[PDB]
Amino acid sequence: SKFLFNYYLAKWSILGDFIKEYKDDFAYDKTDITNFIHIKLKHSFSKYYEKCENLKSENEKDDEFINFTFDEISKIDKEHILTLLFFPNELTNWSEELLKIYLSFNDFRSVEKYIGKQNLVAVMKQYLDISSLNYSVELVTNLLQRNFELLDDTDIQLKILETIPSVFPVQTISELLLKVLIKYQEKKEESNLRKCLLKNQISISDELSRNFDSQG
Amino acid sequence: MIKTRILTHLKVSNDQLIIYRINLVNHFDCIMNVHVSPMGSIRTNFGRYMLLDLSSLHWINETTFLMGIKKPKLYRTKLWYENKKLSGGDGIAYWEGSLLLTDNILYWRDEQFERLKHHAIKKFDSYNGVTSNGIVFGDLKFLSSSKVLLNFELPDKDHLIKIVLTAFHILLLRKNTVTMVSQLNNDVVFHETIPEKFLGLVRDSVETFWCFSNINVFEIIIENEPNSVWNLLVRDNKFDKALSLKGLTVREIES
Amino acid sequence: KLIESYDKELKEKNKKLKNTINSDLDIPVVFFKCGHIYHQHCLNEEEDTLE
Repeated sequence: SKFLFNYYLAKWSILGDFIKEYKDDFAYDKTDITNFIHIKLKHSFSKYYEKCENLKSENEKDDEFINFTFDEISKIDKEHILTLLFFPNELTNWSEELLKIYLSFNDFRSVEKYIGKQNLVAVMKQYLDISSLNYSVELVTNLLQRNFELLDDTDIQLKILETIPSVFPVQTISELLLKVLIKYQEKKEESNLRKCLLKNQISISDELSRNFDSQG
Repeated sequence: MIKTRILTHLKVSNDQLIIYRINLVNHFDCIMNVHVSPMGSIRTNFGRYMLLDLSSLHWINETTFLMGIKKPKLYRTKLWYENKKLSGGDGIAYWEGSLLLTDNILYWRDEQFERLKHHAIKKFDSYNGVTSNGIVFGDLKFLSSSKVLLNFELPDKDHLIKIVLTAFHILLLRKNTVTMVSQLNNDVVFHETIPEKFLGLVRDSVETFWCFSNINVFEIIIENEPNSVWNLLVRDNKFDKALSLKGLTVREIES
Repeated sequence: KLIESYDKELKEKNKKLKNTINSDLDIPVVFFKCGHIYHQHCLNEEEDTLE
């Protein structure tokens, strides 16, 4: 049973070239990392994996066999890349870890999937190394606009604004600056309105106390 | 507060009484039992009714009626069922597309009690749609939700009971110990003394209560019933029924 | 600063209102807020007359 799968499991040169070719492109919304891998595989091996995938498809409930296959893939790792072929959507078979490979060259989808409150400025700094005349600025603007709700801390916002490029046209960042200013003004107005409502409630309570004092 | 201020057979259907007559002093032609349909405007001592041993009577509609013999065929004719018998003459409730009964009880979507050779006559009588150890109150508007009130908890032969189930409270006879008790609060609202054999007491189908007696007929009237239950209904989980209450304070309704 | 002031002000106001309500012609009723007071159960409440 599993012995044939182990033999199938028992049964990384162009991967680097493919990774470099993918990293050559610098599009903000290009094909996903999994999509790029699938396209490269279609251009290209996986038939033996497909034979294993047929067993893997029949192993939809074999948790022990799934763990054994994941361990074998880890032991049969090819440039720490080929495992993605064996685990297209099985990252938990064997999150704080995909950024080593997914975020290595370029993955906007993986960046959004593994985004968070922390480890945000570092991602922007790493992406800023594109050194493009304007494509880097466009990519940075797209990344900021895609997850604009992620940044919700004053210190984080100040840190993000500090590391803005110093040779970029104001038109590109004008929309982001206007949105940030509008959000800050709206928050200040909401706080002022809440304070005014609280003051009105306190005045109502004081009026009730004064009426009670008048009541005897 | 709520204000209160108080023969072969008698009946009351719609602003009428029933050989003198009342219009609301003509004498009709000159009888064992009587039965009046919902219309305001019936077997004599001959065992028939010119145009049986059925110890049941309940007007199903403005013209229909239901009856059955103690020894069960229950024509409505429209028979319902027939099983067992009884040494005397009970629960024949059937309305709003449902039926009910009082010693066995069968669920009809579409328990033991005291009795004797001459058992109780009108223990089960509720309008608007028992036992020596207590009484059971139940409205189909079921068995699990049915409650019970112990007879020992009631105030005070020995006050022979004879039923008045109003929307707000429930009233019994208990010979001269007639009392009113809240249908939900399980508290006795008040009590009355009736002085002298009593023929029986009936409630107006269209809102009142009249007591017929050979010595002298009487009546029972209450006031401010909805106002008193307004706070109790407000202090309860149910609000939809309380919201349907009318004749109350405008501000309280808004409140 | 506004939030810090508002939180304390709201807490103090709620405490004062609760104390005043617990502290208290004594039937439950809402007195007129322009110099009048009467018992609601004394038929004052819901006088109709289009208010």
